Amino acid sequence: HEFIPSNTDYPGPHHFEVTFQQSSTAKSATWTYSPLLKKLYCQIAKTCPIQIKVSTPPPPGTAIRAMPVYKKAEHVTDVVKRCPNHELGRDFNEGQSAPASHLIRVEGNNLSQYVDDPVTGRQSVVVPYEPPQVGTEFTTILYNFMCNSSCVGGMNRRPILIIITLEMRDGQVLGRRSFEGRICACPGRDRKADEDHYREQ
Amino acid sequence: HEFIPSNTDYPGPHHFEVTFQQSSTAKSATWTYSPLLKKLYCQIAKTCPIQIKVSTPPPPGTAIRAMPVYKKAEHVTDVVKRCPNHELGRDFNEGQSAPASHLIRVEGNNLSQYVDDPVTGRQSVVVPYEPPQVGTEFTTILYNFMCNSSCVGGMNRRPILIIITLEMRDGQVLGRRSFEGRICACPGRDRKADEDHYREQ
DNA sequence: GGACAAGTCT
DNA sequence: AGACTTGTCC
Ligand SMILES: [Zn+2]
Ligand SMILES: [Zn+2]
Repeated sequence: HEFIPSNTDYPGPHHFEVTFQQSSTAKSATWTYSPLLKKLYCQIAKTCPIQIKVSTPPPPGTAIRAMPVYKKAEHVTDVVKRCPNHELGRDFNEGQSAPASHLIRVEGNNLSQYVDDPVTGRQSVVVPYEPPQVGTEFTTILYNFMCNSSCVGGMNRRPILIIITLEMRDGQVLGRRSFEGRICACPGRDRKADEDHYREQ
Repeated sequence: HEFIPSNTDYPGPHHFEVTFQQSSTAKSATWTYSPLLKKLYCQIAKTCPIQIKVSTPPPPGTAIRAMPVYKKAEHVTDVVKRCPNHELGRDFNEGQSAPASHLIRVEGNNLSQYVDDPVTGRQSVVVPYEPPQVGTEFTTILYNFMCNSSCVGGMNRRPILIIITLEMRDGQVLGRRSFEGRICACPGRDRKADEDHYREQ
């Protein structure tokens, strides 16, 4: 019963926040994150490991959801899905358990469930929260983005926001992280150009 | 029974040759033809009228066939079709009587038949030959191209040639014209840029 | 990693 | 029409 998913950040009572693994500063990296602009640059299909920080262990059954939304307040009501060209292309959507209409996927997990809202048609992927591996404190989730930010008919060059929520079994929103996501072929140069464009402006 | 349609020219015993009309020299023209390079520049979907020079009246039932082929000797055997993106797009392929997979269409003609080679898969559109309208010497066919020369999944930035053949009822190739075809959003500037890149090379 | 290429915004 | 943008070649 939520048409326009709320993008506004909300650190849950468990200090909800997401960070990233020092993506290779080189222009060759398959992904990179800009904390200044708070935007994630990722190559299509290429795996993107996300660090999730949890300060208070949540009630078991609690899960994390990833949902793509549109940043353009004019397209914010439109559902984000894979490109119509990519929705069919046998390259990746032919052997994966993930539906070919979902933009975001999760690599390396079977408990991951892909859901299509019946009333809102919103695509999203959820995974039950896992305890940080022995020794470390952050948990890691591997996400895939099966569409460039420029694909024709899908997200026609219009930016998006990735909504990572921390829900419980019934669906109560506890923590909510958000960041703009740009999927391109050269995440490095695009990040650089966006930061330099950020200063002199 | 022709896998790799022959591209080279072959005037028939009816002096087979194609020409064009005004070619609004301005860069705004939806289409423009270069006789120097012998290449056609056209905007996607926009109508391109082709003048067919018929010399000796051919046998009744004779038809003309437009077929797109790849100029790259590497992709030549690959069948040219609309990009998977455009094959779905509700833009044009939703109310037209032409298959959503065919690159070349004919506008303003119900006698036009769109055929897929069952053994080769080649797309092509055939229209029965019409007598030059009263008074004039040129018969005209209105062709449409529903895929840029840069679309994704289809003819991705690799050039093509348009094969216009004059066949009879059974299919004997009487006349065969050919010219490279570029579908872009700025046919004027691309024509100029190619014609200048021609001498400085 | 630089530069060409080509669709689109303004 | 000029120029930006962004995927892709080299
Ligand atoms: Zn796509
Ligand atoms: Zn197309």
